[PDB]
Amino acid sequence: LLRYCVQKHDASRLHYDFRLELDGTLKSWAVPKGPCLDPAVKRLAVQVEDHPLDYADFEGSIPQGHAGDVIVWDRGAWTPLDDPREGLEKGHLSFALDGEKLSGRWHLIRTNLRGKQSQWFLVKAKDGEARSLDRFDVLKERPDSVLS
Ligand SMILES: [Mn+2]
Ligand SMILES: [Y+3]
Ligand SMILES: [Y+3]
Repeated sequence: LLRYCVQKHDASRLHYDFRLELDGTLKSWAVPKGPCLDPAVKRLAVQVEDHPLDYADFEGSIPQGHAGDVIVWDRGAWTPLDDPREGLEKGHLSFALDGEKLSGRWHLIRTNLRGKQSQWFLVKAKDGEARSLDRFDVLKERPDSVLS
């Protein structure tokens, strides 16, 4: 019921935008190296600006001098296993994803370091959907848009 989406943003530096609907907006993290199904791998996820729910369906171009083009790399629904509001606040989200590419449980983990609160890490939870990185790299295996 709660919408999630991952956008592949080919800007100056390639990266993935990981979005989770909550309270009528999309909580968004910029994940430079993209999500990983390997529970042993920790991917940087820099918290960024909230985006409107309809942006989840956006494919196109962020104008030059402002930044490349964007596709919806994955989409579906997400479910928090623990209170999401208190989760973002305390700096830890335990949640499940139900989409095209990413599925199973995940963790968003924020650093405790003062002056670095935008620094999180996206880690795959050990479950049936977990896949070793050297056997299955979801970025390589499923590289294209789910809308076009
Ligand atoms: Mn971006
Ligand atoms: Y509180
Ligand atoms: Y399918």
